[PDB]
Amino acid sequence: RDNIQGITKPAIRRLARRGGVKRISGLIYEETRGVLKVFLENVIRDAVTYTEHAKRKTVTAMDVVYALKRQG
Amino acid sequence: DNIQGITKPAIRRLARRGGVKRISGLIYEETRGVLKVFLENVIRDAVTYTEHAKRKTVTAMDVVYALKRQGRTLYGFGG
Amino acid sequence: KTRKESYAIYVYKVLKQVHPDTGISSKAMSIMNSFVNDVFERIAGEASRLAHYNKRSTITSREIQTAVRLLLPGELAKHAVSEGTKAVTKYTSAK
Amino acid sequence: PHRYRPGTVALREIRRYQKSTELLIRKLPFQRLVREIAQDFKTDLRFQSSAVMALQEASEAYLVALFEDTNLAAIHAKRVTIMPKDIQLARRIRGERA
Amino acid sequence: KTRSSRAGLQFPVGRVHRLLRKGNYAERVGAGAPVYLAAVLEYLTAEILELAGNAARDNKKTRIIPRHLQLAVRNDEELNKLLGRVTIAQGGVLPNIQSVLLPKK
Amino acid sequence: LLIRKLPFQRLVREIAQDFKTDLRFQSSAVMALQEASEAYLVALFEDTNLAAIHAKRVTIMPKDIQLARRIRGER
DNA sequence: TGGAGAATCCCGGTGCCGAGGCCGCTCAATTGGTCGTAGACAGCTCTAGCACCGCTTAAACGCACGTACGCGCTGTCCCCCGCGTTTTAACCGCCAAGGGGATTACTCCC
DNA sequence: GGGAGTAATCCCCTTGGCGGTTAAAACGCGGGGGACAGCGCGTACGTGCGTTTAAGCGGTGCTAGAGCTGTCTACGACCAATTGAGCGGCCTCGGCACCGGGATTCTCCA
Repeated sequence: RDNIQGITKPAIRRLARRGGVKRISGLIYEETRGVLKVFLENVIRDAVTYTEHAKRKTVTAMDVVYALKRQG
Repeated sequence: DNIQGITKPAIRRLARRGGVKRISGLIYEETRGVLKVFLENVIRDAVTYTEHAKRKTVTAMDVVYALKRQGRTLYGFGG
Repeated sequence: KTRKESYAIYVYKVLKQVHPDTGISSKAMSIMNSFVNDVFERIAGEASRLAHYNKRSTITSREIQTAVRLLLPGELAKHAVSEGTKAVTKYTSAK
Repeated sequence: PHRYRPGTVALREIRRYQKSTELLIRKLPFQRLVREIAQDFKTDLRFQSSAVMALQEASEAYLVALFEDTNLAAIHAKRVTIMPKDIQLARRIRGERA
Repeated sequence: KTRSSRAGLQFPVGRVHRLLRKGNYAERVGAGAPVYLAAVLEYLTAEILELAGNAARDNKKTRIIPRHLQLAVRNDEELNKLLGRVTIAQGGVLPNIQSVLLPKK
Repeated sequence: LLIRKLPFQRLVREIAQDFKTDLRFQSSAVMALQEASEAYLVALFEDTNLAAIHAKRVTIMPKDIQLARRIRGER
């Protein structure tokens, strides 16, 4: 439960400073947590069904790179 | 050049279809430029595929392939 | 004249199965034909990719099920999977 | 003399060309343009009519989508008019220009 | 006798099986795979023709025009997700004017 | 790496437990997931920075996030 | 604010062309049988994924505080829209030469 | 005695041209509302410091399950007969585009 708080405020700040962002508003964090959740939902579904095709119970790295090649 | 045939009211109608109220006077040159770039890319792909298929005339099915390769697929011309 | 293969009579039959009192035009016929061809090509290509990834030489109904679950979104995917498995069960259980 | 306030004709024209479906760019200038572009790559190439119509449909769709993105970028900067910098922003976010 | 009637479908199954062998998608092809694919294609055809028919009734017409297909695919969420990168000839655009553009007097 | 590894793996197991129970993972898979997520957020923040500089401002806002996602093509 | 006025929907009549049934051919889907091998299933091995514990120490949390700039207001001026009038080329309809792959006859050779 | 080279052609479509003419782009000008610059302010964001906490590294213990090999049996490739669905040519009549008159409905401003 509620493990989206692990993506913390200084980590978000470093991710913004890597892209060149100077100043951060206070409502940025709750939106970037949402877009990270949406992106992870869209990749982990394809990874789960790629694992389910092979009759396996472990998500391998090949399933992850296939799921990422699905999105591009 | 025949790029001037893409005239001012045609670009105006294209912008009014998109939901644009007011238009600056320098929109038109950039619109002609991006249209020429898009057409050049699509015709280059079409001429490539009709040359590899060894006919002298390009058809609609070849340009359906050309727009399919750019991720811009078009329905309604035999594709 | 040469012979051209289409899906026109079948989509006309489905249209009369769904809405009995509606017609269709030639341009809309071409659009629906292209729609069926594009969706068929996409699902066949994705099933070929799943066949190649698991080192198999045969495309079966499981590969089509996985390609449908990958390519279609939402409740439409679940309903299409249900209709396909009903059709496969009816074909196999038939005399 | 009757004179409309400046903007009513704009919404009227927006509604009129959002209801319709007829192609906005004329046929023969686009045919001249596609011949003039295509003679540069290879010579003595000919055209079917359906290829020209497909190219017209593609050009209409691409420019309508580009103008919608330009309009959203213009409204974002607290403006109503569209400017070329909005067009450059719209193509840079899409990733068409490096 | 025919396999489409055995499957209880309207789309052909032998034509789909021949198009699967011709495309060189795999060395072997199964038995229920064209049955599954024909059922999926028939079902997608069923919702797109349903929504086109409702749009054609709402427009007070008796025949499906490309404008009705455009309006059918652009108001359903899942079909617009599926057909996001596809353009329809003689389709037009949805009526959408943004809120700030209205003459707020 | 910028995001810590252990909260990210708790997040990916939490978001994957709703799709199939009793699932296991490889370490290369979650490393690839973390790398892809970091690249996605870096590119997103670059595009929202260009959106913010277009609006004559130096501080980014959530409206820049929705502008970048909408012009990009996402929902 | 309500009348003028211009745009817009609505209803009726006309007509014209393509949507859709019908007939006939034909060729690819269906039946039946044979044969070779792809993978279904079991079983064995042994790697790596998970659970748990403890120590250390950099990272994060929370609060104080200065001050930088986001936003609202005001002023200016300029440039694009609305409309009227002038020029112009798209379009329609017809006509003709001609590139081009299949359809016949005409003639020749091992 | 049958396969093959050469030519005319009946179409099939493409490109070029020629006259009219008519919608439609093009030019011009008033003016109004919107883009743009400047300023005031006050609040929300960056920085600093104490402090708490949980990530990271290491170490061990255990076992589910990936991964590979053997055997065979059902299942798909493939070939000959054949025959009914599905193609193409033809004909028609109703749905829809269009013209025209009229009532309705936004818009401006005194």
